[PDB]
Formats: sequence, C-alpha cells, structure tokens
Amino acid sequence: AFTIPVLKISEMTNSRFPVPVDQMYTSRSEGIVVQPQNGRATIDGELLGTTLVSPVSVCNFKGNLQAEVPGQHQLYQLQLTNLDGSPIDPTDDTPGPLGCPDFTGLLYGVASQRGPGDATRAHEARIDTGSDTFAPKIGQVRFYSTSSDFETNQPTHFTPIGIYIEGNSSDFNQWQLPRYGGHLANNNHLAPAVSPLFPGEQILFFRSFIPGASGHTNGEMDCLLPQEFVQHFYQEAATARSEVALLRFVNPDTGRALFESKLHKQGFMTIASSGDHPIIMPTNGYFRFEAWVNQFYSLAPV
Amino acid sequence: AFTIPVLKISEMTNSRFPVPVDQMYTSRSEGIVVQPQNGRATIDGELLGTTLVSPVSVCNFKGNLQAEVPGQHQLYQLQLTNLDGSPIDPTDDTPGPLGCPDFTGLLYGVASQRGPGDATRAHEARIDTGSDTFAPKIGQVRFYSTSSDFETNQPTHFTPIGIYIESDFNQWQLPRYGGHLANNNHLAPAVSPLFPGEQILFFRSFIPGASGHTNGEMDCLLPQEFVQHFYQEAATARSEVALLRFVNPDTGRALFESKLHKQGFMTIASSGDHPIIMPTNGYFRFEAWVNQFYSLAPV
Ligand SMILES: CC(=O)N[C@@H]1[C@@H](O[C@@H]2O[C@@H](C)[C@@H](O)[C@@H](O)[C@@H]2O)[C@H](O[C@@H]2O[C@H](CO)[C@H](O)[C@H](O[C@]3(C(=O)O)C[C@H](O)[C@@H](NC(C)=O)[C@H]([C@H](O)[C@H](O)CO)O3)[C@H]2O)[C@@H](CO)O[C@@H]1O
Ligand SMILES: CC(=O)N[C@@H]1[C@@H](O[C@@H]2O[C@@H](C)[C@@H](O)[C@@H](O)[C@@H]2O)[C@H](O[C@@H]2O[C@H](CO)[C@H](O)[C@H](O[C@]3(C(=O)O)C[C@H](O)[C@@H](NC(C)=O)[C@H]([C@H](O)[C@H](O)CO)O3)[C@H]2O)[C@@H](CO)O[C@@H]1O
Repeated sequence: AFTIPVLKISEMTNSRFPVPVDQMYTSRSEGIVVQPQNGRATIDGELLGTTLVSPVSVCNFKGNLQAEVPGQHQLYQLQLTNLDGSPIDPTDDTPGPLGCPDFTGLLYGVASQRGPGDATRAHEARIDTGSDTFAPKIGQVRFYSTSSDFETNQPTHFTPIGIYIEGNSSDFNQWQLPRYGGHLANNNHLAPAVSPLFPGEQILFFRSFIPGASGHTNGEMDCLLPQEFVQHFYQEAATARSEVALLRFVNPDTGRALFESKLHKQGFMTIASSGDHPIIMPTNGYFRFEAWVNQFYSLAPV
Repeated sequence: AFTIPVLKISEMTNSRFPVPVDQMYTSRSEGIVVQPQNGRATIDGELLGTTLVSPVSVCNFKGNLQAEVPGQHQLYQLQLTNLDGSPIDPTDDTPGPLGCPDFTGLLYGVASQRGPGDATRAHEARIDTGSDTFAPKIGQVRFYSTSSDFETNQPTHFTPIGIYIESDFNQWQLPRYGGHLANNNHLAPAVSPLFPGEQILFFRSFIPGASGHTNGEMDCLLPQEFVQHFYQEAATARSEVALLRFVNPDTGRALFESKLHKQGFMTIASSGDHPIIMPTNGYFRFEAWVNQFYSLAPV
C-alpha cells in the first residue's frame, strides 16, 4: 500500500540544501523553468537527476587537493571523488555527481582535511558553481579560501553552509542549472522541468531560507519534495496506482483538514492557488495520503 | 509488524553529528560510560534525551545575538530559541534543548546572521561545550569568532562543521547542560551489554577536524534513519529484543546477527575494539522477537 511519513513542516528537511524546511510556498514561476536536479524522485521510488538519499550530503564535495591554481592565490583545485569515495565516472546516467549543487552562485562553506596521519585543518571556502571551470561531471572543481593552510594531496571535504552575494552576475540564481560538464559542455540525464497543467493550480514548494555569508539575500531555496519523502519513496517503492496521489493537510489539534494537494507520480505537488505567497498553517499540521485520483481531480483553493 | 529500513552503512546518517556514517564499530568501552543523549529512541518510537527527528539539526544552535561579552574580545552571547523557533523552556523534561551537543569539546562551525533586512554575514566560530558558562538548558551559550563582523540583536545560527583540538574532544563526557552551577537531569540512561561475550555495536563517523590531531570519532547507538523509522512506525515491541540479521543481498546469505534492544541499542558477539567491515551492499533486517538471553554467534 502507498503511504507518506507523518511530518510537521518544521520536521522536514530541504532536499536541495541540508537545512530544515522553513515554510510551504507557492508561485506562478512566471518566465522560470523549474528544473531542480536534487530532491527528484518518483512516488514509486525511482531517483532522478543528481538526487541521493542521504539528507546530509546535498551540496557537499569530496576529493583530492590537487594543487593551488597557477597565477591565482588561494584558489585550489580539487579532483573530486563521488561522495561515497568512488571515482568520478562521467559516463554515469546522471547530469553530474550525486548531491552536486543544482543552482548557480557562490556557494559558501568550509573546506576541511585530515592528513597526513590524524592532522586536521579547516577554513572558509567558496565555490562558484557558475564559473567556466566548474565541471563536477568530470571531477574538476575549484574553491577559493582566505587561508593558505591547506595540504596538497590530502583528502579534502567541502561542507556547504550558505551563499555569498558579491552583487554581480555570479549572484545566486536557484533556478539556473550549472553546466555540470564545464563551459564547453551541454547537460544530460536531466530530471525534467515541471509545471502545473491543470487550470487554477500552482506547484507547492518546500522553502528554506539558507544562510547568507555576505551581501543581501533572503536565501530562498525551493524544493519539490522534502528529503524525507524522497527517502520514503525510495525505501517503499510502492506501486503508483494512478498518476496522482491525493494528499490532505490535516490539523491534529482540531482534528479537521485545511487543504488538499495533488502529489504527481513524477515527484511534485500542486495546489489550487493563485499568486506568489507563503502557505502558513497551524504548526502541527501534516499531509496524509487519502486516495488515488487523476490529473484532472479538482481541488478547492487555498 | 516491526521492520527496519533497508539501508547500506554508506546510506546511514550519524544521529549525534549531521554527517554520514562511515563504518560499524564495536568496543569493550573499557573505563567509559556510554550515555549519549542524541540518537536515543526506543524501538517503539519514543524519543529520549535531546533526540529530535530532523537529520540536519543535531549540534546546531539558533538564537538572538544578545551582546559581545564584557571583558572578552569577540566572544558573543547567544540567547537561544529551540531549533524549530519556539522559545526555550527550561521546564521541559529534557536535559537540554533538542539537538544540543551531547559531548564536551571545542565545537567548530560557522555563525551566520540575516538582518537588518536581508543583509547577511557569516564567519567561523567555536563553542566550548565544556566551559562553565555553557548552559543550553536555559538558553545560555557563547561563541568565539575571529571576526568582529556580527550585529547585536539579529537572528543568529550556528552550523556545526567539526571539532577543534587545542577542552579536548571527549565524545562520552556529557556537558553540564545547565552550566557549572546546576546538575543534569532527565538524561536517557547509560547503556551496556549485560550478556557475557557481547559488546555494543556503534555506528561510527569520522567528523571533520578544524585543527590539531584527531580522528574525529563519533559513535552513535542508532543511525538517524532508524530513529526516524521507529518514531514513524511506533510499532509495539513484542519482546525486549529484536533479533536482526545483517545480510548480503549479493549472496542472499546472512553475515552476522545482532540484538536490537527495545530501549534502542544494538549488541553483537565480539571481543575487542575494532571496525566491523562488511560487503558494501549489506543491510540489517528483522528476523525475530527473542529475549535478552538469546545467544549470538560471534563476529
Ligand atoms: C564579508 C564581508 O566583509 N563582505 C563585505 C560586505 O559586507 C557584508 O555584507 C553586508 C550586507 C553586511 O551584512 C556586512 O556585515 C557583511 O560583512 C560588503 O557589503 C556592504 O556592506 C556594507 C556594510 O554594512 C553595507 O551593508 C552595504 O550595503 C549597502 C549600504 O551601504 O547600506 C546597502 C545599500 O542599499 C546599497 N545601495 C544601493 C543602492 O543598493 C549600498 C551601496 O551599494 C554601497 O554602500 C556602496 O559601497 O550598500 C553592503 O553592500 C561589501 C561592500 O563593501 O564588501 C564585502 O563584500
Ligand atoms: C588553525 C591553526 O592554525 N591551528 C594551529 C595548529 O595547526 C593545525 O593543526 C595541525 C596539526 C595542522 O593540521 C595545521 O595545518 C593546522 O593549522 C597547531 O598545531 C601544530 O601544527 C604544527 C604545524 O604543522 C604541527 O603539525 C604540530 O603537530 C605536531 C608536530 O610537531 O609534528 C605533531 C606531534 O605528534 C606533536 N607531538 C607529539 C608527541 O604528539 C607535536 C606537539 O604538539 C608539539 O611539537 C609541541 O610539543 O605537534 C601541531 O601541534 C597548533 C600548535 O602549533 O596551533 C594552532 O592550534
């Protein structure tokens, strides 16, 4: 049988950045192609894009510190491995390595090392996922740091923390996919763009405000499914008995329900709403699976 | 009916620090009391200690940046809220706020702020969970930063990253949640193997080190995924022990057995301090309800 976990919004994890979900949010997404590559799974358990199941891995990188780049101080070259330690394989049926950021911007975090022996060191670092040299698909990623305290040829981890706003073209765009293969390459194996097809409906997003390290940004990061749903679908692999799972957002405090949403088989939710706005609800509220409906099932607004 | 999620070791999350599990590990635990407060859940779904269900929240802090502390350069005083935004409530039946570190050491991470408006800033920061004034139970925590670029009275978040070795990291030494002037209460109980020839099975991560010599060993009793699953399923324990088999899907054969105790920890038949390295695809599955005197085959 098909099920979804009982979770308060505040208990959900963002599938595109390793922080909790802050609020439900809906938008028209006017003139935007919504094509995130993280937090993509079908309801019958097939992972898509660069989606992995670990809730703490998205936007992390691992690899060897190859060298400091010639000519540019405290810019360091990583030769990536996959997050699981295995070599990068550009022939994988993915756009890039699992967990790789699916947005362009200055990703701010910490690069740490262990080695030689148990000697360790860690410092702030930034990775520009929009730069020409950003090519995780073939394991080539550079990070900038304000420290020169990094050892060559030692295992290096990048732990993401937030976004750094310089105030120019490299600015955080959550819907702009990076060129996973680098400047000269076209993306492939992409999870498809999503949009609402039924009149009156909009996609329901799970939004987090990720930390900012500099500049002005609300750090808005919208995922299609909380990571817990991704994990659950993967784990259960339940048969999708129709194209749409009807879900109901219920308030355990009153015992009564607030709205319904359509969970599409391909892994995204829609609601009957119009306009760009937060969907604020009683904090103990959660979704419950009600029935198998089709893509023409008609929802009351809100 | 009672189940365990199908997960490779490499897909598991540490329940005491927000990073993947690296290996299974077992220990004699000579001379130590094993009493972690995070990653504590009964197999029927009751969360204990400071355990929360969010897999990205443990060792995080949130609160108002109240002030730079007088007489102490670039040491800042937080007034905590709970990680879900709710106010800290010291009357809660917990040792401290959910997700609070359950070890003593120099916790290294990044303090970040948003405010006024959408202006942001973030810098490296350190929280000494062993210091006298570390009193998360009542919302009192300080962080040190090398930066002075922090605003007072703006929402502040501490994102943990690793451990800084110079208060040396002791994963089994519980902090004083109420600070040096109060004693801990409402602790999840210590655990130990009671049956001869058994040891606890731990899920071990090597957390990042920011400085100094450290392997960053962090041992939890259950991966966060098991905590989440038990909480969700809330299935009834039909006995004091759930017998599990760690099976290799590649061969269809069992590699070893483990006793999953009702109160939320695992033991195996083994002797000594060592990793338990197994075929990558291996995973635990429920076999049967047994008692606490069930005799396990070694390894
Ligand atoms: C990490 C770091 O040091 N990076 C700095 C930037 O400072 C960070 O971001 C700030 C927003 C702030 O949170 C700070 O604490 C961080 O360290 C720095 O960004 C400028 O910082 C200053 C200092 O507060 C101002 O916030 C400035 O914003 C404004 C301003 O001066 O009020 C806002 C104003 O709206 C804007 N004008 C217009 C029309 O947009 C002005 C104007 O652009 C500037 O005054 C012209 O210089 O800026 C932040 O832009 C940054 C620039 O100094 O350097 C590093 O990156
Ligand atoms: C962030 C920062 O700058 N912190 C430094 C420490 O350096 C960090 O840790 C280091 C291990 C290394 O990863 C470095 O890149 C980091 O920034 C610093 O720690 C000392 O660093 C030095 C310089 O590399 C040495 O590595 C020293 O290690 C040893 C050594 O000298 O080989 C290891 C040795 O095993 C140990 N002695 C024994 C017997 O255990 C000695 C010993 O501590 C000293 O010789 C004293 O008798 O050190 C690191 O200890 C730290 C101290 O300099 O200052 C900041 O913390």
